[PDB]
Amino acid sequence: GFLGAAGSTMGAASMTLTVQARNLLSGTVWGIKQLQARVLAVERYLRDQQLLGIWGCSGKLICCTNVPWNSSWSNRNLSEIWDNMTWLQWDKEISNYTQIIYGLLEESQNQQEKNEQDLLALD
Amino acid sequence: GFLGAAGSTMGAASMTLTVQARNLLSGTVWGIKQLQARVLAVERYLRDQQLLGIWGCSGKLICCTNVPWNSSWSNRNLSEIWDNMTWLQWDKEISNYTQIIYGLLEESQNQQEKNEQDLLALD
Amino acid sequence: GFLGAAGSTMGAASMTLTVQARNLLSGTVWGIKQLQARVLAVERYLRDQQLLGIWGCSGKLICCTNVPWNSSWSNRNLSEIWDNMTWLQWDKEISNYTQIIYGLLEESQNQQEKNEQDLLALD
Amino acid sequence: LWVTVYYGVPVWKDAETTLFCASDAKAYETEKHNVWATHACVPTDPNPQEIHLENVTEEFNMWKNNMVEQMHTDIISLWDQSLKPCVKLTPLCVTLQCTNVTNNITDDMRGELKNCSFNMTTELRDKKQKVYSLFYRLDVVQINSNKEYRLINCNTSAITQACPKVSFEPIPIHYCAPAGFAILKCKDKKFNGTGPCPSVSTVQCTHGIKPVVSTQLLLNGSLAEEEVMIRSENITNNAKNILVQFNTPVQINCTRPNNNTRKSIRIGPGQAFYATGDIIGDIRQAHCNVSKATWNETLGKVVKQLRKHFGNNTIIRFANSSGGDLEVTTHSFNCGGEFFYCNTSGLFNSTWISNNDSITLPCRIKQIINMWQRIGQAMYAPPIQGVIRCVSNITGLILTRDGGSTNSTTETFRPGGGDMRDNWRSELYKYKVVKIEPLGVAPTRCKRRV
Amino acid sequence: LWVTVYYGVPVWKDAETTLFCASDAKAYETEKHNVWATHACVPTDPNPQEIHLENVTEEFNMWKNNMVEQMHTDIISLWDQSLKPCVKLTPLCVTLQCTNVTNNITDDMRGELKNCSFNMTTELRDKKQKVYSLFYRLDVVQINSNKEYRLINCNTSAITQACPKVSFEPIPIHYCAPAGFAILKCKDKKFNGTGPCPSVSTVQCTHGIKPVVSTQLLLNGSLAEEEVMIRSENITNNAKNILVQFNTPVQINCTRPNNNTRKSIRIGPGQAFYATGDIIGDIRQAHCNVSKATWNETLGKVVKQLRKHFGNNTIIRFANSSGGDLEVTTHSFNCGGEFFYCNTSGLFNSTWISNNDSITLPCRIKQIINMWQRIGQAMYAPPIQGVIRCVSNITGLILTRDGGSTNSTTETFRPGGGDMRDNWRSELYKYKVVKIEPLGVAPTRCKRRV
Amino acid sequence: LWVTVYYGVPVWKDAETTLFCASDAKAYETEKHNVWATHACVPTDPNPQEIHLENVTEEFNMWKNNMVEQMHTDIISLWDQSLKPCVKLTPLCVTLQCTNVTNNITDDMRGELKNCSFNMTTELRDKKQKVYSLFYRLDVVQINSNKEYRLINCNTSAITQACPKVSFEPIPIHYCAPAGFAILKCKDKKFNGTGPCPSVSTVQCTHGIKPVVSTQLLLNGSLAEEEVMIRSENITNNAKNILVQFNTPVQINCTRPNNNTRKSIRIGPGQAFYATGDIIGDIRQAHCNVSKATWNETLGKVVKQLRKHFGNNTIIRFANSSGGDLEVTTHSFNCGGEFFYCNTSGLFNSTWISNNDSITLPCRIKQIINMWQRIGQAMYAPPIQGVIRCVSNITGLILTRDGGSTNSTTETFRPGGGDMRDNWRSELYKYKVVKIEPLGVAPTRCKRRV
Ligand SMILES: *[C@@H]1O[C@H](CO)[C@@H](O[C@@H]2O[C@H](CO)[C@@H](O[C@@H]3O[C@H](CO[C@H]4O[C@H](CO)[C@@H](O)[C@H](O)[C@@H]4O)[C@@H](O)[C@H](O[C@H]4O[C@H](CO)[C@@H](O)[C@H](O)[C@@H]4O[C@H]4O[C@H](CO)[C@@H](O)[C@H](O)[C@@H]4O)[C@@H]3O)[C@H](O)[C@H]2NC(C)=O)[C@H](O)[C@H]1NC(C)=O
Ligand SMILES: *[C@@H]1O[C@H](CO)[C@@H](O[C@@H]2O[C@H](CO)[C@@H](O[C@@H]3O[C@H](CO[C@H]4O[C@H](CO)[C@@H](O)[C@H](O)[C@@H]4O)[C@@H](O)[C@H](O[C@H]4O[C@H](CO)[C@@H](O)[C@H](O)[C@@H]4O[C@H]4O[C@H](CO)[C@@H](O)[C@H](O)[C@@H]4O)[C@@H]3O)[C@H](O)[C@H]2NC(C)=O)[C@H](O)[C@H]1NC(C)=O
Ligand SMILES: *[C@@H]1O[C@H](CO)[C@@H](O[C@@H]2O[C@H](CO)[C@@H](O[C@@H]3O[C@H](CO[C@H]4O[C@H](CO)[C@@H](O)[C@H](O)[C@@H]4O)[C@@H](O)[C@H](O[C@H]4O[C@H](CO)[C@@H](O)[C@H](O)[C@@H]4O[C@H]4O[C@H](CO)[C@@H](O)[C@H](O)[C@@H]4O)[C@@H]3O)[C@H](O)[C@H]2NC(C)=O)[C@H](O)[C@H]1NC(C)=O
Ligand SMILES: *[C@@H]1O[C@H](CO)[C@@H](O[C@@H]2O[C@H](CO)[C@@H](O)[C@H](O)[C@H]2NC(C)=O)[C@H](O)[C@H]1NC(C)=O
Ligand SMILES: *[C@@H]1O[C@H](CO)[C@@H](O[C@@H]2O[C@H](CO)[C@@H](O)[C@H](O)[C@H]2NC(C)=O)[C@H](O)[C@H]1NC(C)=O
Ligand SMILES: *[C@@H]1O[C@H](CO)[C@@H](O[C@@H]2O[C@H](CO)[C@@H](O)[C@H](O)[C@H]2NC(C)=O)[C@H](O)[C@H]1NC(C)=O
Ligand SMILES: *[C@@H]1O[C@H](CO)[C@@H](O)[C@H](O)[C@H]1NC(C)=O
Ligand SMILES: *[C@@H]1O[C@H](CO)[C@@H](O)[C@H](O)[C@H]1NC(C)=O
Repeated sequence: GFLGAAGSTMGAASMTLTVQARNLLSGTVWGIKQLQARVLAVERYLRDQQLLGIWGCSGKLICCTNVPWNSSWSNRNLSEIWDNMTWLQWDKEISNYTQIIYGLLEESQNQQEKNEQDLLALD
Repeated sequence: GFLGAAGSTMGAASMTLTVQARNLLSGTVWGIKQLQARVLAVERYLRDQQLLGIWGCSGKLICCTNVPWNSSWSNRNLSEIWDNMTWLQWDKEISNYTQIIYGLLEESQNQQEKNEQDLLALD
Repeated sequence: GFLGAAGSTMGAASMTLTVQARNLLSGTVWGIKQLQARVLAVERYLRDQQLLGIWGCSGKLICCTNVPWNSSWSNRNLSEIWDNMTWLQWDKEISNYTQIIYGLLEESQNQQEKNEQDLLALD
Repeated sequence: LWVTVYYGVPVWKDAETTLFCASDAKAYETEKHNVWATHACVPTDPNPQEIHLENVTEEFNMWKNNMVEQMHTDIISLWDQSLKPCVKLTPLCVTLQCTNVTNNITDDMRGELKNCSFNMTTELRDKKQKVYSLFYRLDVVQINSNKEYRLINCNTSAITQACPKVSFEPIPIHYCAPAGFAILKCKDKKFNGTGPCPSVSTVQCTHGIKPVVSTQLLLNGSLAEEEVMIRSENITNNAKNILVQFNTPVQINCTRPNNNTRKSIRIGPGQAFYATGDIIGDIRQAHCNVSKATWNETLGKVVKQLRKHFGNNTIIRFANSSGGDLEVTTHSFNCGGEFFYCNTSGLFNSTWISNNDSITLPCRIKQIINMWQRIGQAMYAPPIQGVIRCVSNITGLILTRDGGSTNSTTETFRPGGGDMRDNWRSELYKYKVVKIEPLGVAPTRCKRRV
Repeated sequence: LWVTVYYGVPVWKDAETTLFCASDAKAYETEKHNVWATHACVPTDPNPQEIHLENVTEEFNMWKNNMVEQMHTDIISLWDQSLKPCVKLTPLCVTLQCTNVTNNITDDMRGELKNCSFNMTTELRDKKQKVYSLFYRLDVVQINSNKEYRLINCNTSAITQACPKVSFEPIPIHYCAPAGFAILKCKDKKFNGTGPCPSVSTVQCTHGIKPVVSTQLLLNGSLAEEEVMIRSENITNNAKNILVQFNTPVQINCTRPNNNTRKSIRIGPGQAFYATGDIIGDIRQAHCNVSKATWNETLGKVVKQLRKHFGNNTIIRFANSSGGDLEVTTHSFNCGGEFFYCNTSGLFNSTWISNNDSITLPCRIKQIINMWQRIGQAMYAPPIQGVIRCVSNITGLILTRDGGSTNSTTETFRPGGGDMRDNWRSELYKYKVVKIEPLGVAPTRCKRRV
Repeated sequence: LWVTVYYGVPVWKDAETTLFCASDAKAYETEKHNVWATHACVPTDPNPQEIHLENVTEEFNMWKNNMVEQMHTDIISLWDQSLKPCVKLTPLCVTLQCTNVTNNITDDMRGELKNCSFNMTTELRDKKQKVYSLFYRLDVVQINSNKEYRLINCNTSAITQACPKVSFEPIPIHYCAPAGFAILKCKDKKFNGTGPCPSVSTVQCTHGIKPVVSTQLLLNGSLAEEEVMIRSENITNNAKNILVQFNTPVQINCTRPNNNTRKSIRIGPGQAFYATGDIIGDIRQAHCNVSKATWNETLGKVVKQLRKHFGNNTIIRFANSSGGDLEVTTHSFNCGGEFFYCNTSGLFNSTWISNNDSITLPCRIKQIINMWQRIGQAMYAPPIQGVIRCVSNITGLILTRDGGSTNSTTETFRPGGGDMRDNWRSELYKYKVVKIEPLGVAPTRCKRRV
């Protein structure tokens, strides 16, 4: 269900990716209460949708990138993350590099990628 | 024009796909009247955009899927649908399976698909 | 920065494509002042996002098309545009054909394209 | 076969939603400090699109059309919100020292006015103001030395004056659907307002509808094409209203044949009450004229149509109102900002089996009114000096039918109304709101890749 | 390894946001012209989802939960916006010619009412109205020939009457998070409201919470599971309130044993003041009953729990209020639209070392109140004729502890409260709002193409 | 070549839109129950970004800049919405029994105050209150036994008092564009406000602008860089205002050399009128000081600049106001919550061909004002006891030019103003709003696939 795998491992929590993006939308004062909330609800959806878009993905759920993992980012092995760890605990670590990693995606990639495609599309 | 082929056949109504998605956006009380309406107008756009996204399409207009057609879904032949029928009359039939078919798209496909791509992308 | 290359050449201004789409979102009366503004802010984002979508792109930044350039559109050579000109000065020219060119993208292409793909996907 | 999703498919279904309004570019230019409501609305489309939906049949129900209800609630709110920053007359409830019109020679309509002198507040909380005004009988009621009087609302509600800046003058209003929604418009000539339409269109906005508030007679509305048309919720239910739409308009000429005086009485600070000064002219009861021959041509055409519902050769009777509140026993409407109440006995008094000057209605003017059966906001309309004349098109009727049947033998019809929702229906009958759902999923021989 | 973005990951963190309300389908059907607020809210979910978050532990803090604050501000606004279109009693500040109850035989509660005759405005600004009403001592204050009196708010604020249409009757209200946000719900049986929860769930809406306004005793709330539970912000801080939640409910039976009269006094135009007519019955002080044995079972269970915090074998003392505003020195609540103020000395007067009829509280009724420490909107509740009785469940307490320690020797407890925020906390303790951020980025052996 | 769409291209064009405000973090901490408006605004950006637009030239027009209009309408609304929950003084229109200042020795400014005794309402609708206050001549007007007086607004509008909680004290306000829009900022040192800017920037917010309301002299504004700068809509149109911006600020020292008394008069229930008690001090006309030498240095620099527009060697004359409403014939402003009206004859009285103590302005204080040419909301500012002193920077002027030419011979200048829109322009001159359109389509040798 909603936040079903929230406590499961990150590799297991990859199954509930469909549930989180699904319920992320849901379709005289005291009526404006819900208005201003559901306005922000849209804005929160589009923030991530734009980030997802301006990066190497723009398709939802999963995408890969050409950014190499900086191993000072608190490195653990592939079995020490997906099958040893939960996403919330994971967000409790890379929180510092979150703003840092995001930048490498939008500029260092898609601006590089789609311009790399410009000079190779001319023929 | 707007709802031009609404009365034509489903195969013919596939031509007016461009007109429907186009005009689907259009760009002190009594001003909030239009506000709350045009807020919902956005929300209605994003509901379908998200469904379209979380399914095997995310590109607009047309997409295919790997879900086989359950022939108890009120089966008719390909000439008995596209060239014999109108979309409204068609929506007057599968209305029951609408909520049912939609589910097979988001979970049984993209969660299956993009995870099927995960283990084949590692090499 | 924001509108950094706004004065540079169109070929140079292609580098700041990432900055413009980024800051295009940013995340009792006198509170509704910001509300109605940020509502329209969403609507302005989705207008272009839909146009971008219904055309041959739907991925952001750059896309190409199968529409041939009508040379009465105020033709200049490829060195007389990208490396000789600024985008604002460029928008000061094709402003007439803007509404005209946009139409060839949504209908004459994607409605043609994705239907051309329909009859070739059946096998 | 495989499921295939299609975006932007022509799918819709009946729905109710919140609409928006349009009112030209011309209705804003009128200004005069926001006449009616048009201050926040957006412009009407110069080139409104009406698109015929080829080979489309759709069911409509004019009696269960939420557009009607939305308009009703809007105009209520509009009235409510336009009278609030205006002058508030609550101190105007004061013992009224009042006599009959002094008259002269001789007697025709006697007590239509009073001379009412009252102690009133000035700008200041100290010294009173002993001054007077003119008032109609419908405005003022006696309660028991000369006779003693008070305002007719004083035991009912709260009075506050229409601001002289704004103006009650219908303008055309279009109602429009937001994105994702559409208005369907039935174009068949003969249509009773309920059932399947063969020529259906979609529009962004309705036609321009003047929110004309009136009873018994529908004024300045749309006429039915080629033939007078009858619309009713249940023809055998004597409790249900019957709406009539004409083919040919009937001119109606009304006048207030009294030049008047605007006497500004200062009940400050800042609040200015406009009193009725005197009468410049002979003392004349207003009246409305209809062409007898024209009215008779209309009645001939209306009766024949009614027999198709009530059966082939029956007696059709027209009679006056059965009783009830003043709002429903007269033809009420407004002219030059003034409220007319007209006796329609001369209009509804005829018997038609299957096989020429002026009709004058003895109208009466009331100044204090509270429509829409609201109790607790009273409104006062200040006198508009000068000769008041207006000319309108009678374009429809609101009628009722007697219940004592006579069920296959004869039918009797009387003017009726009172529920203003019926007025809106007569214009909105051809419209309904639907929501769009651009998704649809369909089988075909296409499948996606691995 | 390469960075990989994942959309819709179960990530959240504490956040404060604007919530929305739900109130069944049944709470709208009640109608009576919008009882409480439910006019704009959306419906409660028929099948609310509560999802256990497997293997999830989350920290909660009931004392720093913005849901509590939002509810508080909402009900303030609600009260504020529901009394504005209603009758405004500002002219009711008038010299009150007032005597004691005439009484008869003999003396029990004497001055609980007055007979107050006052000059008052009619519909009109001319002739006065010399008429009277009944008023409680808590309503009216003397200021210095018979004694002279005035309303107790007249030097404080502005009076305006509760509209007889609406009704102060708590209904269950659910609070819900918008999209992108979620409510987490702690399900551990023994939970003090602050710390890590082992059984956490997520819900769209809270349970239905009746916004019962009361002091000293919590009524009709949720009870703690298996055992009486104690919640306090700082047990060693004598300035901090202590919230108690019971396991077993205690029935409380209250009555206003006086049939009354609704005497409608017209202070127009349109404004109708409902006066208190007379007493039909014997003149009886209201009262609330609790079962002595039941109350005693409760006190036995409450004391034992307190010793776990204050240590093993110490004396626990219950005593009455220390003083302060009337709102905090009595148990205040409402019944049948009427405001009760009850002496709780009989409830809080016992000493418990470590090892049967009715309790009657001498309540008093006030009609003029201004809660939430607001100064400048006064409210008047009109009399509700008839026998007024109510039965509630005492489900919790708001207590304070003396500061003169006696720190390891004995403890003394007194009823307290006054900050209504503490009432909301007792139901919302198990909820907190968090925001969702469906992005997350992770290393793996996948890289994209050229 | 083939069409290629590019998203996020640096395209913009002039547009008008709805802006939002920012006001630091410090302007909220001020509190005092929401001083000015800052209660709903968002915080200013700590690190505002101003980005130079390299090699960009843009046309600006400070006279047709909708930012100015939006600010104007906002501050109007602000004033309107901040005086509504406050005390309403409508009963204060009462016959005023009023004498001159008794004076003593001898005569300097005589009738600047009155002693006004009036019958007033208490908390109650019965017994009056015979009490008094002090009032300025500008506040009160006579109408024809000692002389009889009334408030100057009583025939104009409705009075209601500024709530003593809030405070009219400009704070810096930034104006900001929402997403999809941007503010362009011209940075050229010499710029008249209309034409092409060579150093253009984009910002999220304007600089912090104090909404200082004043006439004739601009106070605490921005100064022009290196040189005094002149800005006018049409230099040859004698009907157009001329805005002057200084390079060097001029200190202005004002004082109300009277200790005062706040006498709280209760006009209840709940409404408390603050009367003016008495004078503690000698009876002294307020005054504003400017340094003669400093003022003279300024005038020297201002005149030379004017000759570049009016031609090389002409006579420049400064003279006092030509007449008109009090708002434009004095330098008006506020200090310590009090409204000063200052005679500027001593400031504008000089003749400058091409080749030291204090200036004292005989100010007058009015308490009742209604700015923005609004008729129907009056406002009363209560006395602020104590010595009132303030010091401001004169940073600009609003001037007019005589039409009787003398067209190439000489020019005469007088202080002017009255349209407060001109005040906002002097700060906003370097800003304009534009909308962004991230689409653009361009030819290249790239085409897509089949
Ligand atoms: C069904 O439809 C018909 C026609 O569509 C409609 O008839 C109209 O009646 C209204 C009155 O109810 C008329 O409106 C008034 O007309 C007079 C006369 O207008 C003449 O001049 C204009 C040129 O301006 C000509 O085009 C026209 O043909 C006439 O020769 C005007 O004087 C009235 O103006 C006043 O009212 C306005 C709106 O209320 C105000 O904005 C305006 O300021 C005026 O108010 C003030 O005027 C004075 C200041 O000078 C002041 O002293 C007064 O005290 C007052 O406060 C008004 O426009 C309208 O013209 C008629 N239509 C036509 C085509 O002539 C029926 O009424 C309608 N049926 C129903 C039931 O409504
Ligand atoms: C803790 O929780 C308990 C129970 O959950 C609660 O007890 C409830 O007390 C309230 C009073 O405060 C009761 O509400 C009133 O009940 C009487 C009697 O109801 C009988 O009839 C119904 C059938 O309709 C039976 O189901 C029921 O069991 C009883 O036998 C009603 O007469 C009252 O109606 C009036 O108030 C309504 C709301 O305020 C109005 O909508 C309604 O129109 C009535 O108002 C008017 O009525 C007359 C018109 O006929 C008019 O003349 C009057 O002047 C008046 O203006 C009201 O519903 C409620 O029933 C009790 N609960 C139960 C289960 O019986 C405790 O109060 C609560 N604790 C606290 C502190 O609140
Ligand atoms: C152009 O710009 C200049 C400077 O930028 C500006 O000068 C300022 O004038 C205003 C008055 O209009 C001054 O504001 C008042 O200042 C006094 C004195 O402040 C002293 O103390 C502070 C420490 O707190 C020192 O930092 C400062 O330097 C002074 O030594 C204050 O006493 C005033 O407080 C009252 O007003 C506040 C806002 O209105 C209220 O929030 C506050 O509660 C006070 O109100 C009440 O106070 C009493 C309660 O104790 C009560 O009894 C009173 O009746 C009253 O109701 C106020 O802050 C400001 O300080 C000056 N600026 C500087 C730097 O000193 C010019 O005015 C400006 N030009 C124009 C035209 O505006
Ligand atoms: C409405 O009809 C009445 C009656 O037909 C008209 O009254 C006439 O008025 C004129 C002059 O005012 C008199 O000379 C006639 O004697 C009246 N009666 C008749 C029968 O003509 C009235 O003028 C008409 N009003 C309008 C506006 O046409
Ligand atoms: C609450 O308790 C009091 C006291 O126990 C009850 O008062 C009794 O009332 C009856 C009839 O009204 C009398 O006959 C008794 O003498 C009273 N006292 C006792 C001790 O019974 C009162 O009735 C109770 N109220 C309710 C609603 O139960
Ligand atoms: C503003 O200027 C006037 C006049 O220059 C000053 O008035 C002086 O006040 C002092 C004491 O108040 C007297 O001793 C002087 O005789 C006055 N006149 C002169 C010429 O000095 C006034 O003090 C100044 N105000 C401020 C705040 O500086
Ligand atoms: C609780 O109160 C005590 C003193 O009563 C104080 O020392 C302590 O810091 C407070 N907070 C705690 C214990 O978290
Ligand atoms: C300025 O005013 C002059 C006359 O004073 C007029 O001729 C001219 O058109 C106006 N506008 C300009 C110069 O732009």
